[PDB]
Amino acid sequence: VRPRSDVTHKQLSAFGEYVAEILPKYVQQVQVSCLDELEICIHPDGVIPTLTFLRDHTNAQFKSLADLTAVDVPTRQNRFEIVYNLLSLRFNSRIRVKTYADELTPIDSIVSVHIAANWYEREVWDMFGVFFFNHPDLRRILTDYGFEGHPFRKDFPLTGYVELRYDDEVKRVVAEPVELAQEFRKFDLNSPWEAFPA
Amino acid sequence: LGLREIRVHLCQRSPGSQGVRDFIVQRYVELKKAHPNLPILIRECSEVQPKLWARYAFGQEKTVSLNNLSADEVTRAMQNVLS
Amino acid sequence: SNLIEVFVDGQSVMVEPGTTVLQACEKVGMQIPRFCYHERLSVAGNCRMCLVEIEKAPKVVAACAMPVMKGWNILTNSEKSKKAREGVMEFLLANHPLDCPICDQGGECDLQDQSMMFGSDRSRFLEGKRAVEDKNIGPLVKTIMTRCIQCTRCIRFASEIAGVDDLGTTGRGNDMQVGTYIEKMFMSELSGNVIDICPVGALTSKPYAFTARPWETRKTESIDVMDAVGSNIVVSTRTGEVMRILPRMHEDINEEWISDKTRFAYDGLKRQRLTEPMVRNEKGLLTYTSWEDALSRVAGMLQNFEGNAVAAIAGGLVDAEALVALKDLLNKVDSDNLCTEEIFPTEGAGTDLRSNYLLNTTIAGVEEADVVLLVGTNPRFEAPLFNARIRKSWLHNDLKVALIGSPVDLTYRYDHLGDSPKILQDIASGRHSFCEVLKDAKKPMVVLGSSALQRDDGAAILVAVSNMVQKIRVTTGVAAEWKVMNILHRIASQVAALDLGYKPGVEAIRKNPPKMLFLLGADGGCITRQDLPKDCFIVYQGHHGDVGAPMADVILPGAAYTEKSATYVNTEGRAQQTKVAVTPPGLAREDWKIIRALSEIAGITLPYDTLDQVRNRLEEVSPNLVRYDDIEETNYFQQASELAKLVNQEVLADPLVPPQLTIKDFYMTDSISRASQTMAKCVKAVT
Amino acid sequence: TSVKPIFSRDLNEAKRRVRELYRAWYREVPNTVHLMQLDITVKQGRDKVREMFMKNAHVTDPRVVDLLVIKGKMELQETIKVWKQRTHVMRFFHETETPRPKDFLSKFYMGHDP
Amino acid sequence: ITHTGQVYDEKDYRRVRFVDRQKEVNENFAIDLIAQQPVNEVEHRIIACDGGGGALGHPKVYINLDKETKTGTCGYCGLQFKQ
Amino acid sequence: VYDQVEFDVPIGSRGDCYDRYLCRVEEMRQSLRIIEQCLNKMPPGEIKVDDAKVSPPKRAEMKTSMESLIHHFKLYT
Amino acid sequence: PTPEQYVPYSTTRKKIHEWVPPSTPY
Amino acid sequence: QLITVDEKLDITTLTGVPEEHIKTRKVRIFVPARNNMQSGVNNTKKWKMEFDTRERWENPLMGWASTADPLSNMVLTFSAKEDAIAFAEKNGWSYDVEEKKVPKPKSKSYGANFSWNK
Ligand code: SF4
Ligand code: SF4
Ligand code: FES
Ligand SMILES: [Zn+2]
Repeated sequence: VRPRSDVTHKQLSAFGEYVAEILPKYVQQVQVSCLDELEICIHPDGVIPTLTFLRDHTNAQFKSLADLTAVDVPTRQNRFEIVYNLLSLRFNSRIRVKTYADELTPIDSIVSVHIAANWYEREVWDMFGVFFFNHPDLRRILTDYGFEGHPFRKDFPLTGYVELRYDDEVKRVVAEPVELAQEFRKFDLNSPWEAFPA
Repeated sequence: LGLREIRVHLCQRSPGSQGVRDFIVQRYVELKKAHPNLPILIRECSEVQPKLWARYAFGQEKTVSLNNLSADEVTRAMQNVLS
Repeated sequence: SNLIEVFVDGQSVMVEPGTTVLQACEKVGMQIPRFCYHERLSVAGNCRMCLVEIEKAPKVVAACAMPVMKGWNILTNSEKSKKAREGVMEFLLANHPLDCPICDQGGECDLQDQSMMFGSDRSRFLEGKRAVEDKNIGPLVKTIMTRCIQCTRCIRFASEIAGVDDLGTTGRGNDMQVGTYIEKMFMSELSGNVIDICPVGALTSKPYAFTARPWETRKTESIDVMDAVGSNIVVSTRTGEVMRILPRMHEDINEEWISDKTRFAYDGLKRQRLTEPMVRNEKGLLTYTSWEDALSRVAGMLQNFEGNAVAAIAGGLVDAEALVALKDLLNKVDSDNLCTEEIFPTEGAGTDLRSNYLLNTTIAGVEEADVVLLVGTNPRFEAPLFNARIRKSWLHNDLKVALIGSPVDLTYRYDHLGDSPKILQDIASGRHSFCEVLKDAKKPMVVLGSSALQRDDGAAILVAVSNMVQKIRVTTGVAAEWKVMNILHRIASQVAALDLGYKPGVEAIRKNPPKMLFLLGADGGCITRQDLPKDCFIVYQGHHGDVGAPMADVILPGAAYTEKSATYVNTEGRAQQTKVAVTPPGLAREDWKIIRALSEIAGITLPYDTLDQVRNRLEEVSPNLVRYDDIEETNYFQQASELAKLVNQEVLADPLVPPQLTIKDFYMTDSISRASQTMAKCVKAVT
Repeated sequence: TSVKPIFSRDLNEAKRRVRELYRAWYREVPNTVHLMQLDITVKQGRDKVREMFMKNAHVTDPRVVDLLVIKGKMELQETIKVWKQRTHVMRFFHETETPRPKDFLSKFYMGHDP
Repeated sequence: ITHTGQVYDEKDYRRVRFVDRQKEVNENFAIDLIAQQPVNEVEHRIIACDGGGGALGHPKVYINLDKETKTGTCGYCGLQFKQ
Repeated sequence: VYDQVEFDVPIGSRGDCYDRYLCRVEEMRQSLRIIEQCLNKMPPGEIKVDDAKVSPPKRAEMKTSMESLIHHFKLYT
Repeated sequence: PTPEQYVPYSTTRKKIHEWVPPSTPY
Repeated sequence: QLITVDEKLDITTLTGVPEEHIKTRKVRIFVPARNNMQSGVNNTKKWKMEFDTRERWENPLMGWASTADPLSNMVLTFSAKEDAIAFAEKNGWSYDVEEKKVPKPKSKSYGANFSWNK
């Protein structure tokens, strides 16, 4: 059993209401998980406003952006779930603000609020395809220069569609449709028996 | 013009085909008796209006729609097909 | 009314009277852990691994057994019902031999998982274990019964689903071993289901002994083509060869069970299989060659000949799509000489109304019948999962079964009216005694097997049965949607063929011999090359070289139902779709394309060029083909009778006899079956 | 329906942007074929830009078109600068790969699954 | 040749590989090695089979040497035990 | 248990390449202080959770106890 | 304690076996 | 202000899939059945859509299975039939949904089989 300190569960819950009251407009759900973490959920339009309040509020200073990520739930209408994890060196605490974005409904960029996001937002565009308005320079960071397709999308094949080899005839590296010599063995692992939720 | 096959595709329990099935219920036996070799196919489509498909010689198929047509019009159209 | 309100942890799931504790949990959404209880098998209570705790009650109750009462609260995840599982799992595991890396029900174990989820982290059985003695239950089921958790599912299935009543418990104490007292093999169809139903890996499949392990197996859901019940099945393929075929549940057709033939004849699918398109050499011996050359051998002969000169004799196991591609093709050469090997009487309305040739009483209608008149077929060996239907409805409900055939082992108590087709007329006269039984019945059903029709007086046998169905219907005054007359087939591509307007019987080819014949998977002896014209130019279109291959001027290899997205239809017209589990082998190709391609080389190109297009083609010739899983309700029995009355034929005194008299008859029938080493081992075991 | 806009309210405005990008590429093709010493013909290259531009000609969704040029513009930048070395550019021409026939008879003769 | 007798054949297009380089096959094939193993006689109806060495063996199983008709064979060692 | 040890974070001023360097040399120094303690105070005990549910069972146990094999098989597979 | 390169190969067998044409001419 | 589009979100142009695998790939939306081997039903809950199976030729050097189809091992899981159908439409893959078939209620009672009568 982990050493839960209820002292925290309460204080963070109380902040969660605080934020919910301070920004009734964009906060849709707020919950302090049993893992002692707060995850305010905001309408995509509240990206700029909710972050700024957390970066610059005396009772909630959340100066650094730990991470910007986008889970992809294909079932969910709004496919991506942009998640921003923020830290407060002052109150030694953290909060995650997560929004929802669909493939062709872009989110605002927070490079203004935190310049840390300049790179992570480019990372989210390259892997998932979400677009960030007002970004200084959005362009693929991790994928190859000519890569077609957004890789971390759940609908993208792991091996991908193109692989590279050197061809003598043309004396230059050349893409070809992927031909794998041992396909990824897709072990089915889920067990047909569940675990009675505690 | 020999037609090897005559096919009737009567959708079931739908207002439009009522007349089409009425034809079968009343005169199918008659037709078959008369043309005792020709294969008259009674088939049941769905969400489609009835069609009297006819296959003429050398793989040519022809279509006559039976949507909302009376029992004798269906009889007349069938009789027109095997001339 | 009749809605007991009980709380599953407070959910107040209102259930009908007689709902068992477990059933309520299912409805609310939970699933009480369980070893001895199978939905279609009687409750036994042997394991007691399902103990739950109804609220305010001293002891925990047996879920599968207690009928839930009013006001109860089935606390499932309580501190008690977990000590009632943490302590049972202690016992099942205590005498268990830990050879999980031998037990090929490794990931397919309902006892490790339940242990990993409802069991304890460690063992306290510091004492010694027990061992039983492996015996022989047959050539299909490997009983390493030291694994057995004495859950008595087998003894139930072997008595309740199948009527074998052989397997039984022997002895008491911790050496109760559930094996045949004397070593008599468990020989019956429906036999392999024991494997699937034993949650432990005590008895498992001997052919699929150690070829794989379940996490690896990629599972593609497809349709049974060995028999005409069209049982749903899942083909488990690893790295591209089929490793096992196990049932998948279809309430109406095969409800979790499949035949011994259609799960051990996946091995037959892998040998004697045609792959490259050979063509005859100068000396006559067949020689391999590229498609282009083999196809134009056929196309050139096709352009030269026409009309009667060209024919087809479609064999069994040929998909509907291929059928419509072969008819369109032979129709563009002015030939309607398209015939199936199984002769269905076609002198009155046949093939024209779609009820003359279809079980009008859906398989799930055998459950709501009252008297069944089996005439001239052995269901046990012609439709094993329909014999089961009449098995369940004779046990749980009260069907009065009557057979007019050979007195034959039917796994149930039937009434043998006699072995003479004439007796049909007798009942029609009403003179026969059973007339009263039929008269007493309110929802009766006649079933005329296709094999009775395959005799020479089959036209007369169908007409005689239709007369009796007519007055049975009149005397009973049975309601219109209840349908007394139905006929069951034993060839997968017979209802589809008759549907597309293929005319049954090779009688037409017999009267005028075709210069060219394109056998389409036909391994039957319906027409032989001596019978054919001098030219005898015939080209086999199929998957296994059996009877049609060595007498074939061209070999155009095709695929099998594990290897194509084709459609089939069982006996009450439910069209179903096989999915491609494995890509077809060698240069072998899908049946529909070979014929679309031959047509392009010939020049009378068929309209479709992709399979959705061929599905659209099937729609224009027939409805069932495109709508899947959908039985066609209305039929026109009354006009069928009128034409039957016009037809006059004599039923010869020769008794009508099913060809599959005993089970050795059953194991090898079609091509894949014949090519089965497992079926061959089974055949010699019987002999 | 009822969908928020990205950069163009209507296909009309969006098409304006496509025109600009076409021009951009058109003006750039020659330079690339020289700064990358590519062994292609400018006329050929511009044809490629046309082909690629046309390949997506069917779209009529304002939002989809806007992203398409955003992406297109990004490709230009890379190509404008030398971020995309020749291997990258020539890939557009699919020079090494063997073309596959689309004729049914052709496929039948070669692949199990067409 | 090998355990399951792998025999790239005189006509295979793969036997090309060994040209100028030998094949990997095994002497003292195991198939015959346990067959060469004496039958472990025992007194008790049932016997264990740690594989020899406990933790350094196989998961312990108890074999029923109850019928002289058959010498139990632990599914792991292939050791026959003679009642 | 970085809570039970005692170390000094090496904070820096006039942050620049040289200052941070000095910080990295100082954490090399402070880590030796933390390592010393860990050697001085490491407890007798087990090195993996006892929940066969999460941690794989010991090999002597999986080769003599059925619940341990089942837990070994399921955990690895 | 007081030419020989391992050539890799598949050790499984033929699996699918094709039907031998009858050598008897007809 | 929002703009109006009646065009079925098709984003086939942005997904980045090769043309061949968007026009020749049929995906089936189905709820997985249960390996008859086990009686647990926790794998028959969520709908899955799976792309059509393709070539798996043997590899000459080692005999390993080899596949040229990228979308083979991909099976996406969708909670409801409506959502899965949506994924096929906007991605442009053809779909053929199969209705969930759930076990019919079955009446059971230990007392019933004890009936000598029947
Ligand atoms: S049954 Fe086979 S797998 Fe399941 S536990 Fe017993 S041994 Fe291990
Ligand atoms: S064999 Fe399998 S099914 Fe028959 S009792 Fe033993 S465990 Fe239960
Ligand atoms: S399932 Fe409840 S007793 Fe076996
Ligand atoms: Zn051993």
